Amino acid sequence: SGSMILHAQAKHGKPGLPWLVFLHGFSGDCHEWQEVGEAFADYSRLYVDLPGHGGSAAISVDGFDDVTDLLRKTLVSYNILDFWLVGYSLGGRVAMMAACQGLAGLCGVIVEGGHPGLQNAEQRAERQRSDRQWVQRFLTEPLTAVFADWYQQPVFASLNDDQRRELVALRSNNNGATLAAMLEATSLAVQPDLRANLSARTFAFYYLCGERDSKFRALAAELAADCHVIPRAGHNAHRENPAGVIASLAQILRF
Repeated sequence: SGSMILHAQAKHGKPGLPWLVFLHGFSGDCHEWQEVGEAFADYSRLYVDLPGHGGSAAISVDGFDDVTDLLRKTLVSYNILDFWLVGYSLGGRVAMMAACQGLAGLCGVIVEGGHPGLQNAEQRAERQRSDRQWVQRFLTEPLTAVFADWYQQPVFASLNDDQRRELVALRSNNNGATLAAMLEATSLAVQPDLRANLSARTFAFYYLCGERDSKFRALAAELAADCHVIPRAGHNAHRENPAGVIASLAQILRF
C-alpha cells in the first residue's frame, strides 16, 4: 500500500529539547497520554498509535521486531534524533522491547504497567491460552460483547459501573480484527524475559506505579527499580492522578 510509518500526533516544542514519545495500551489510542504529556509544553511530543489501534489500525505486524522496526521508521521520518519513550501497559512492553533491541537517539525509557516478561514455559503457556481465547473473541464476536466482559477483569475491579459502561462504549470504537491480530502478535506469551537485558542496560530506565497497583510495584522491585509511587492511584496512575504523574515525570525528565 506504499511506504508506511505509524500514525501519530506531533506537537513541536523548543528546538534543542528532546521529544517525548508516548505509547498507549491495548485497545487505546494516541489520546491516552495527552492529558499528562501536554504539560510538557517546552518539549516536543509524539503521541503514537500502535499497530491495530487508532490511525494505525490498518498496519499489521507479526511480532515485536515488526513493531520496533515501524517505531524506528516513524522516528526517522519525523527527524526525531533525541527522545524519551514513555509507555503504558502494552506500550510499556513495546518501549522496553524496542529499547532493548537498540534505538539511536534514545535518552531513556519510562514505563507504567509494563510487564518485563514471564519466566518459564508454564506461565507462557497459560498466558498464551488466555490471550488466544481473547483473540478468538475479538475475531468473532461483536466488539461491545467482548469489551463488556473485558472490563469485568480483576485489573478493573476498582472501577464503578458507569466507568465500565463508558469504557465499553469508548473502546467499541476499534476494529476487532486488527485488535485481535495485534493482541496475538505482541502477546506477553511470546515476549522474552527482559530482566537480563534491563539489568545490562546502557539507557536510563524509570518505573511509575499507582500506590494500589501491588502487581506492578512488585514487578518494578524485581527489576531493581525504585518505583515512583503515585498516590491515590491504581492500575492506570496517569489517568487517575495526572498531576501526580506529571510531577514524577518532571522530576525524572528535567534533572
